[PDB]
Amino acid sequence: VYADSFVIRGDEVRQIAPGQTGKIADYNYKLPDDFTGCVIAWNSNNLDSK
Amino acid sequence: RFASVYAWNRKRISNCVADYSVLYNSASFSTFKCYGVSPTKLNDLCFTN
Repeated sequence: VYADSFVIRGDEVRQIAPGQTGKIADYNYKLPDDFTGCVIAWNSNNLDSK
Repeated sequence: RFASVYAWNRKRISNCVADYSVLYNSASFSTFKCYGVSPTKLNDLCFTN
């Protein structure tokens, strides 16, 4: 199992999916079209926002 | 000025080149849902009317 963890914007979690595009999906994190796994995302606007 | 939904305004763009990548790269948009075409391939594709 490989767990890749990062932080992105609220309207950018939809970019973490095979085939999606945008700055995250073009320059930072690309997901293969045959990706088998899970994409867990949760709001954390109480610990990483000062 | 943007006309309301009941009177949506339509423009006929024709006979000019248009870099769809400038719209495709801007972060000002939230939903970019393309039906029948792929936004990446919108560049090389030459459409009519």
